[PDB]
Amino acid sequence: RAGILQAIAEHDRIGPEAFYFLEHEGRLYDSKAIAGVAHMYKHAVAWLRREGFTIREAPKTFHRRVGDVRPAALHRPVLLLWAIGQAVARAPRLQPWSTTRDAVAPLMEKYGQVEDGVDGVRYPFWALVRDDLWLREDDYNLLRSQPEAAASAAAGLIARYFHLLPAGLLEDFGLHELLAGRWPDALRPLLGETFKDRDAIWRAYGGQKMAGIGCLADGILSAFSDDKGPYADGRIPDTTWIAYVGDGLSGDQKLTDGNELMAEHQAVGRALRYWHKPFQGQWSFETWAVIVQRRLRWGLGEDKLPRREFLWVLAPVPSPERETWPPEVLEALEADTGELHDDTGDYRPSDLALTPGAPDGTESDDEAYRRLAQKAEANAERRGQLKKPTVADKYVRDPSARGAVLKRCQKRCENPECAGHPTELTKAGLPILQVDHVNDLAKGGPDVPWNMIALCPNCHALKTYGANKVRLQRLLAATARRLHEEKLQ
Amino acid sequence: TRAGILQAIAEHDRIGPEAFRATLEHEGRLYDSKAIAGVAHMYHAVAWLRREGFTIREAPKTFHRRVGDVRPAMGPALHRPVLLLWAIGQAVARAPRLQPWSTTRDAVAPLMEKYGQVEDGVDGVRYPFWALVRDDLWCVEQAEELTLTSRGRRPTLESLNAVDPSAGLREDDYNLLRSQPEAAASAAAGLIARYFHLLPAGLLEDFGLHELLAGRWPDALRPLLGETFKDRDAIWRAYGGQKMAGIGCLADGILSAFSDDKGPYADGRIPDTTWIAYVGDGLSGDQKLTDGNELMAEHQAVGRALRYWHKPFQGQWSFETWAVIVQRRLRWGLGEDKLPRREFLWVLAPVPSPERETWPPEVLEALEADTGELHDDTGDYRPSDLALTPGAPGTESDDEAYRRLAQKAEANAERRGQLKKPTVADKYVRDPSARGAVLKRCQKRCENPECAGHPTELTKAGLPILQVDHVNDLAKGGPDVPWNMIALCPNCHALKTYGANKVRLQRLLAATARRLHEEKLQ
Ligand SMILES: [Zn+2]
Ligand SMILES: [Zn+2]
Repeated sequence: RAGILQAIAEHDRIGPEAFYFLEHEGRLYDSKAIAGVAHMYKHAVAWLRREGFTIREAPKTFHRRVGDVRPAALHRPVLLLWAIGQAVARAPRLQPWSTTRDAVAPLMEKYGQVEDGVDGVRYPFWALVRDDLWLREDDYNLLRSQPEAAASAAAGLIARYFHLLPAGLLEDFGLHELLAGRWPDALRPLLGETFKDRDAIWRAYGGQKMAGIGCLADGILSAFSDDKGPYADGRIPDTTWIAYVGDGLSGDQKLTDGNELMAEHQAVGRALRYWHKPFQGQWSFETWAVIVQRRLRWGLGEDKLPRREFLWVLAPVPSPERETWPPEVLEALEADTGELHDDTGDYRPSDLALTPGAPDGTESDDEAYRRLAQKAEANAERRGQLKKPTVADKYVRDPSARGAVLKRCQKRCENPECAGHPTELTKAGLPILQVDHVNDLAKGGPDVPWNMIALCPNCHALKTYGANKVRLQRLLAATARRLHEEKLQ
Repeated sequence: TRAGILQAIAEHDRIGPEAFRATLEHEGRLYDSKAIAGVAHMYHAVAWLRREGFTIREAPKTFHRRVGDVRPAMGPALHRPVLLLWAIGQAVARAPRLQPWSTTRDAVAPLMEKYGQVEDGVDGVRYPFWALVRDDLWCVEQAEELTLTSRGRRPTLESLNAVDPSAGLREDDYNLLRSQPEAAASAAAGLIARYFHLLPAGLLEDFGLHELLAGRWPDALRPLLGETFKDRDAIWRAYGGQKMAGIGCLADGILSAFSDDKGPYADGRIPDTTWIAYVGDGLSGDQKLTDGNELMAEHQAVGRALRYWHKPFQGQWSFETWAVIVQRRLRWGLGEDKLPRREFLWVLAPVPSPERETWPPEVLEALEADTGELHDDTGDYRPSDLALTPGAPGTESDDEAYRRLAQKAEANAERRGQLKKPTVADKYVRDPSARGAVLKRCQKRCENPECAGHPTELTKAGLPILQVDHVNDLAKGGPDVPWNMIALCPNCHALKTYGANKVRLQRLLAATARRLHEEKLQ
């Protein structure tokens, strides 16, 4: 297929009209089109590179380039934001150094927290040229023609750098009449946009397919949750908050890549996009959310081996704007402290259900247990003396107590009136049971084994919406305490 | 007194409200009624001013609300919003608040012809030029001089061209728009949402709203997706409307449907999909296309979206999605008087925004196929047959006149099977008649012959702790008929869906479903 040299020669002889780019002898040629004409002489790019040709990328969209403006740093975005405000107000494209300086230098002092604003303008006045933003022709015309793009770009810059939006930002800059009601309204995707593949998302907004946690073309963080099986979404029960597992595939996860970015977002209290694919369903950007707590937990990697993993507790919010965030969220930060809450202690990989064992090492009896129940009590007492308890403190479930109930019940219903239940396991190899509190956490009940009970689907239904739910609750409360106390002597 | 009062009003204008406080609706400007009466005299009182022919007012509802009250009474009620939209465009571009009829006429009349689908645009402007006054949005200066139509609500063309009266927006409204662009963008978006939802190229300019709304028009609309409220009252405080299930319209005049989950084992969402099955309006007897249902039908015809509120069980309300009416059906259900009744089933498809460009192809295809006509499923089944009607039964029917139900299920199933382009509604909405049949067959018991055991206790709502479920999933082409369905307890259902021996069980259930079905035919 090197005969494409003949196709290139005809592109030269007749012109672009008649004939991702392909570079040959200092000239650019449409990759797909050259491949097609060569055929007569979607895996095209590979074919051309397999022949000895260097393939170059198309010029990055204005949205992408303004999105690439990231810290290694408020200088660049301040200038950019001024430039957008200028273009929207029909100011001239090119302006002299002299006016830009003493027009932006006050902004640079007040919003870019730099001392010498005059000097502050010098850096981005030059550095922004090698960011392919310094405005350009096509960019200036884009902003003058399509105000959505101006509003989007400014919203992107405002989201990442000035998420707290201090009063007098929109004017002082040129942007008050443009951003108006709400600044992040111009951001895309819209809440509820649906995509089949992860690739489809990528095509539309960029970033990469790799990783749960990553930034889209706009430079705003995005976290992706894929439901593995049915009866298992990220949502922590009795609430609308998410328990999002962290970034590292296969071994003990670290504050690198996605987890790192999450931590950077946690510290400053910046929101992020939360994507979600229900089981047998499509992806969708379903909510903005804010890091409210981070913890460490035992889980399994892709190598099926136990591992330390991060648990990012996310709180959904209507938009990035902090004024729009409900008070439960705003209370959960500041209470956060931004520090890792660790797992081990009360919590051995089994302990909990996803690691089968005999137990082959007879070190621990199944009736320890007692170790789990103790940790559950300790943790419970410590939560019980929280003056202002966040919804996370209240509803996130202690692994140790769940573990204890599992060790106690041994794949059976603990309801002594059980009509009967199957001993078949699930596809994933767990019993068809659920551990549930007799006295709901929502109504003050404690997160401890003697307040919990293992139930088959049928008995669980009885407990939850059965006609005699109340009497059953009494019975279950009794038998839970009983079963608990039987394992202490 | 009347001309005395006019002279008093004229001096209030000359000097200003501050200097009047230093020393009643007329202009489109409000005047302190006691104070105006007093200056009229010596240079209640209320009775005197109303005696002389002046409209005496309370503090008008918010501009948002009043523009939202602009509602219709192939159908021509685009006059008022066309004028209003022009006026907002004018105010944003710093034009004068009051403008002569002459200019407004031949500035708006082309807009009226192009966007208001009226023939004579020049004549089209007359109606809202006057009618908008009594909507508390407009004012016309020397009104008394005009001669009205025989009918009431149009000044005649001759009288308008003669006097050339300076008319416009109200005072405070004009200042609101001139000061706060969010309010302009909101009002315009409202009008564009209800009229012109299919936003044609390019009305934003022509109207002088391009710079304000070009990016996306509905961005200025509130509430935002995901706003959460405790009560229905909390919603009402923030956005108006009434505490009616709805449709109800909020203050902005945009339709809003509210779904409140009754117990824990249901939401509106039709299974296997994200589309909603929303029960109509009208609390108690056979529902009619009146109130909310009427509005839903108007929205269905033109393919206009609407706000869908939802409160999960033991949870809070939230505006969770925009949605579009994709199909409407008639079904048997129970009213608030606990009695069987004919009710509407509005099949909603969620969408990201009101803009049609943003809607996915499944939605577009389903709308394309709709026909907008009522599908009456009420003939296929009886209120007996629904699980919420407790009964002996008969003597109309033995319980093995289940045969009746199964027959209707077949007939419907065959008719769906021959659909060339089947919408996701056609495929996934579940036939009551077949469900009913399974319920009459199983009689409050698990049909899985290997059932480990299940309780005979009922739910709080008085239904057995079971579920009817297809052995061959509809999603995988299985038919919506009783011999393809099976009644399972929670345990057996879990076994079916994610048990380790799911596959073998499916074969067993398929077999026993056919068997049980065929036992009732002989
Ligand atoms: Zn049980
Ligand atoms: Zn069963």
